[PDB]
Amino acid sequence: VQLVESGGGLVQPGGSLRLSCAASGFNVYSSSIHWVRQAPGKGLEWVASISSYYGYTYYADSVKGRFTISADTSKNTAYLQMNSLRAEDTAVYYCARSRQFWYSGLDYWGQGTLVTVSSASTKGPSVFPLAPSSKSTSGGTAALGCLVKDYFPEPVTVSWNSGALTSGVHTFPAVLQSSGLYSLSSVVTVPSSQTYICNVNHKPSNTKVDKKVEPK
Amino acid sequence: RTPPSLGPQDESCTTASSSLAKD
Amino acid sequence: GTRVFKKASPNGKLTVYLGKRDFVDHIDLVEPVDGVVLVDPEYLKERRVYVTLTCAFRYGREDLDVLGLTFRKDLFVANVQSFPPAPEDKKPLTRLQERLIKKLGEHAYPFTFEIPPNLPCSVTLQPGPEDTGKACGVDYEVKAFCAENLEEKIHKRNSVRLVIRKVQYAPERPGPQPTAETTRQFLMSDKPLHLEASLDKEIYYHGEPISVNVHVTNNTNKTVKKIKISVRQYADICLFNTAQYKCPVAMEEADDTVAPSSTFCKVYTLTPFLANNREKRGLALDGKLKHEDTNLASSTLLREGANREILGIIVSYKVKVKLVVSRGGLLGDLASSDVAVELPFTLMHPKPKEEPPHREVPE
Amino acid sequence: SDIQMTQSPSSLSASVGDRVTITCRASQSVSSAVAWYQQKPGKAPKLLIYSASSLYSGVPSRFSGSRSGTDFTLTISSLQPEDFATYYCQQYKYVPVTFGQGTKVEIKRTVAAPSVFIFPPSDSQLKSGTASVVCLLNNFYPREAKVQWDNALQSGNSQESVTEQDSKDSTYSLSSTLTLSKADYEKHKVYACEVTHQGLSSPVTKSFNR
Repeated sequence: VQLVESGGGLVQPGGSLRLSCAASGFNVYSSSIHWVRQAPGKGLEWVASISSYYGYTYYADSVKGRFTISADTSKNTAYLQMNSLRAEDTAVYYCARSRQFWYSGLDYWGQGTLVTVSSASTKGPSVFPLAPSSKSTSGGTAALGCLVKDYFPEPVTVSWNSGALTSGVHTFPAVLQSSGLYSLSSVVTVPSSQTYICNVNHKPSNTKVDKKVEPK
Repeated sequence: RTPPSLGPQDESCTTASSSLAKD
Repeated sequence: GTRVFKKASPNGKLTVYLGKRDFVDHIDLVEPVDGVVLVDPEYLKERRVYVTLTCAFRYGREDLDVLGLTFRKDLFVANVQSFPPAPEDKKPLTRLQERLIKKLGEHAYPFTFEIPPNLPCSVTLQPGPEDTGKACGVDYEVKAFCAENLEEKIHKRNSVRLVIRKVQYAPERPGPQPTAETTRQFLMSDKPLHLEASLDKEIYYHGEPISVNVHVTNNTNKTVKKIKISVRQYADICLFNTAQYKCPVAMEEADDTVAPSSTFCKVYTLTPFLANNREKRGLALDGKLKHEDTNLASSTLLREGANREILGIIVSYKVKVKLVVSRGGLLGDLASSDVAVELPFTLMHPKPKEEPPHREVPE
Repeated sequence: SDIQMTQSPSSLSASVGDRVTITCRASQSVSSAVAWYQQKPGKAPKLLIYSASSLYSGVPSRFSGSRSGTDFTLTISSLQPEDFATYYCQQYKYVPVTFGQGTKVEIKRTVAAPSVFIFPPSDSQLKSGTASVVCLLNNFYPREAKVQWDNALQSGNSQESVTEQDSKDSTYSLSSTLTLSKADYEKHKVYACEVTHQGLSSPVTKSFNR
């Protein structure tokens, strides 16, 4: 059984977006459906609930007048219409299923979809290397990496050797500068050997930047 | 005579719970 | 097993304790109603405390313009003198009662009620907007009051009233698969119009879709212009006389057509739910504790036996499939050529693990 | 008048096999409508306990909940590797349902030594107009640390970024990227970083001169 969410992206402040959550494998008139929002590193906020059996919808006070939850029970999907979007409303929006008779916690969650709200411009990343030296080596192991800087809005996957480096690798949680852009770092241990480039598939700008780490 | 009743039941909870120790 | 329910009389002089508010009617044994009543002699002055359990029918009078006004005709009343304990009576306690008096001391007196089977289950009839009083239907209530004798008028402040529910859940083993067929022969052919239908299973849960396999074989001159599938709530009601209604709670009207000398097979899926049935005042619903929403009433399970015309509201469900047959023929449209069949099924909640709440997530 | 579900402690460290208790207090009575959820980072929350003491179908029997009035506790009896995550309580008696802040449940490890490296900024970058020097801390435990970057002082420019606990060896890793404008990078080429950890009280500063 699956809750699979859709329709998350970047939009400017005061704009609008609609999230779709295609359920699969249970009966919408015996399950009430919810939207739960996770600000990055800040925990869980319930935003809205719909119950088709009874015809009722419920809203987080912080969200009345701007968000509308709705269901199309033939297509087996629920919708969250999001209007007048503050930067605050940035979060991962989870679709979550509950049991109509009777509510016993949220027993199934969707893998989430990312909603970003800012007056930025979807800059792609800039990729720079992190060349090893005597100062990057200890114990026969030397450490190399890539710096992925100044991108928008949300994700960057970063593989090494296109998938051929498994161990010793650390791709760090992104940080954001006062400039409003993200930056991110990814390192790896390939001791004293040779090694490959980093595959940096930034996804929103449709850019694949691949930079070979050349020591030193 | 069939006894009458008037007006709605109270919206606030009139019924509470208490603890009971397991044996 | 850590929490118990409690309610106090307004002057705090009486306090009823229970382990639960829903008591299950497994058709041969409905589980007993056991609790205690806590008498405070710092305010007690009344010389005797009784506990009565009542099963009652509640209705408004049709010809009255008095909103919120209802009446409560009794169907089953038990009486138990709880204070003081009358000898020529030694009953053992339940573990529930045992722990309660360990918690409260000898001022808590037990009361045990046995619901006889073949009594109606808690059922509420859907109010319309012209209904602002207590929910009509069949409700259970334990009452505790203090008075001198059972003749004496008792006082509201010296009493405490507590709504409970008698309920049933789905059986373990589903029935045989629901199947139905009819064969209609007209005047001058003898070649039949045959209707066969089936449900995918015998037991459904609330909110759950229902798939009806229809198979029609027209060997006649006539043509069916539409097929109508509907889930119907049957309610049998008996207080001083009997009443019956048949109310569709879900319905599909397909424009499928079956030509002469044709066959036809389609599956149809309906799903009963309350949201598109709010206008149907008097539609039966599962027992309301106070005023919260409840589902379309679950099927009543009876002990197979002679029709004892059970008091209360007896709920059942059937799918109906009707074919709407053209009226050419030598009889004009003076008579109907329609052909229909009905498929019974069972609509209930599954046996739970945790008891059901009073409200669900209140606002 | 929303219900605040104050979870405690904010974070706690323990090692495999131990018994652990997280607790959640409720601004007022929520009867027993409390749930407990496990969430491993980057993944959707998962349900453990509803109705305050009922194990969710599929959950290992090593999880238990219980209630004492407004105080609600989840406990794991025999901690295990599968069980290292964050944990939220939830009250669902009243709209809106409200979760707790979370309690981080990390592995207790034998202290490990931070392998510290420094990465001067690429020539492909100061061409672009800003500099970024990256101090790396690798495969170490416990995760608290302080990186101190004309070799006197600076602040307001660094931004650290840590990772989660590595699956197998329970070690953390950390990065600190001091940012600078190409203009400033060329004046006072006297910067380095100083690392302060349990695994060594004697700091190990790697340095670069430019």
